[PDB]
Formats: sequence, structure tokens, C-alpha cells
Amino acid sequence: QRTPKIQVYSRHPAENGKSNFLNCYVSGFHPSDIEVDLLKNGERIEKVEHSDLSFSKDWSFYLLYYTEFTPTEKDEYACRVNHVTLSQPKIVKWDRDM
Amino acid sequence: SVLNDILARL
Amino acid sequence: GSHSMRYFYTAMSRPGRGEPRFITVGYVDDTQFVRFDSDATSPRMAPRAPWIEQEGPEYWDRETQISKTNTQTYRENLRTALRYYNQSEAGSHIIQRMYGCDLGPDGRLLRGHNQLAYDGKDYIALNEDLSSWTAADTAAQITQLKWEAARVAEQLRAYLEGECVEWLRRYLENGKETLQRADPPKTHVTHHPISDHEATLRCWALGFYPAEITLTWQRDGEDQTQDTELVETRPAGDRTFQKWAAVVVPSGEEQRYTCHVQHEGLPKPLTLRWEP
Ligand code: NA
Ligand code: NA
Repeated sequence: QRTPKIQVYSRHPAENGKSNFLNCYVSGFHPSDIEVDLLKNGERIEKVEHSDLSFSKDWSFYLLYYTEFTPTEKDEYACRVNHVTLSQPKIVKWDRDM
Repeated sequence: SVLNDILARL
Repeated sequence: GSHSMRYFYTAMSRPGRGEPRFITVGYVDDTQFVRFDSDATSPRMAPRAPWIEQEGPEYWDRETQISKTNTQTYRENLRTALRYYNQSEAGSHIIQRMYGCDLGPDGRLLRGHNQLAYDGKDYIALNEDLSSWTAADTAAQITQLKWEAARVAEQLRAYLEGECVEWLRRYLENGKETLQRADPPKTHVTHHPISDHEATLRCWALGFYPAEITLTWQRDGEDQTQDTELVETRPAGDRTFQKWAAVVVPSGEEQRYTCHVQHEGLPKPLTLRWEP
């Protein structure tokens, strides 16, 4: 069993006020069952899409979850990921510099 | 286009 | 550039939660172009790129019927795997398969691929000669014998040297304006103070296609591999990719560091530094 890597990031460099996309890329995991939510100030975002499940050369799976958003100075975004390898769901906060 | 390899089995 | 086509199959059992799920995705290079999911209301091979949408009904019907057959074949394969590993029917397991062709810059077959994994571990692979098998364990040796008797490698070699190449060339022509267009990275260095002693230099590459890229930091011309945090290349969502490489540098020493970017969309390797 392989625990997921998680990157949370925007499609374009963030500018407060400009429309963008929030991405949560989950990769390197096995087996395939995984739960991913995008969070805005700790609340689950409803209008989230995701890529078709696929896998890398080492057979580990990956998925992209994304949603359109408009970043502001004070709104906090995050990705919450649950997988059999995790004792508790993991929350990774969006850092616009990562 | 996918391979038609029906009848192959583990 | 060199081009490839790949199909990825996944069968996932889930005892107590219905029959095993079967999915297929097809890629040309880093562009997904079809998907199949047995969990869909009316499962079909469906387009995921614009240039495949023009294929006629016969195309989609053939891809769908093969995929529906594959759903059944891989449920049988999952049952077989339980016998090959003395496993019970209570657990979840996964078979994966990838196959396809790589074309050289001349456009001819460079090599072919057909590999399977069980529960994330390599199981059996077609050798590069497209005529012999490498089994990973004694279970896969049983499969090998069955595939030698049914001339599986021979059919694969024919597909991989013939149809796989021919279809890939067709897709590359129909999707020429995207599949045969490299997008170079937009590159920048950012500076993130850690302390009064240290700062992170982060070399960014954004908006590039295909995903293959090299980002390296040098300090006084010496590669800093063991001291570089390199994130996995990641999809932006608009077909392109993102990557960054970061080093922790002593404050005031930033100009001794150079970032080097290699990508097939670039006329020449790029060298950047932090520009305050
Ligand atoms: Na066959
Ligand atoms: Na397992």
C-alpha cells in the first residue's frame, strides 16, 4: 500500500480578485480508492470536477481534483484527502507560493 | 484503437 | 519529437460492493483521449480530446464492445489471481495493464510495451523483442505458459508494429495542432526568506507541454541535486504542466545560484537566476 502525495495549487499564479482554478493533485497512491474534497474556509466545495483515474509507470494512481475559484487575501483554501493508508483525513492548505 | 485480445486470460 | 500511444486498464475488486470495476484510459503522449468506466450508467468508450470526436460510429462501437468484453475478462482474471496467490474472496485486489507503442523521430516503431501488475506489483511483461515474456513470480509463470500456447506475444507484436503505429500516426495527424505542438515553459525564480540567514530560491516552470522537463539548480556551477526539493510535475488542468525546484540558500549568496531548464519546446536550454 502506497500513501498519496498531495499538491494543492492554482492553474495560474494567484491574483486576489482574478478568476482562477484551484487544483488538488493526488498521486503515488495504491490501492485506487480515495476520497478528496476541496475546502473553502473549512467547508466542502460542491462544484468540484476530477480527471479520469489513471496510473503512472510505477503503477501508482493519480487524480486531479479542481474547481474554479477567485482567491482573496483572507479566504483560506485546502484539500482534504482520505485513503486506506491514512489514519485520519489529511488536510493540505493552499499556499499560493507552492 | 485498443487491441482486440479477447480470449487472452491470466 | 518522439510520440507514444498507451492504453491503461484497471480492474478493482470490491467484495460486498458489487462486481469489480473496470476502467480504460488511452493517451497519446501526455494527452488523454478516450475513457471507459464499467461503473457508468451506459458504459461506452467516450472521447476525451477534440480530435478523436470525428471518429465514426463503427469506431466507438468497436472500442465499446472490446471494453465491455474486457470488463468480463478482467473480472475472470481477478478470480484467477485469487487462485494463483491462495487469496480469499473477502479482500480487494487490483490488476493493471499498460500497452502501446513508441515512435521514434523518424516516425517508425521505436519499441512496444505490454505489462501487467497485480496489487501494484509487477506481474508479467512482454520483453522488448515482442516475442518473449518476463514473469515476476511463479504465478506469472503460469500465465506465461498460457500465453505462449495461445500465441499472445505474436498477436501483440502484430498489433504493436502495425495497428498501434498506424492509429497513432492517424491521431497525431488529426490532432496535429495540439499533439504535435510543444509548449515551452514560462520560467521565473522566486525568493522566499526563511530567516535572516537563509532564503528559498524556487525555480518555476509553468504552462509547458509535454510533461517531460529537467529543472536543476547549480551553485557556483555545481549541480545541487541532493540539496534540491523537486516537486512532481503536476497538471495545470489546461493540458499543460507545472514544476518547481527549490534550494535553501544563505542570504546574500543568491547570485551564486543558477536554475537550468531543459524542455523540447525551447530553442536552447534556459539559465535563470533570481532578479531582485
Ligand atoms: Na486474443
Ligand atoms: Na494488497
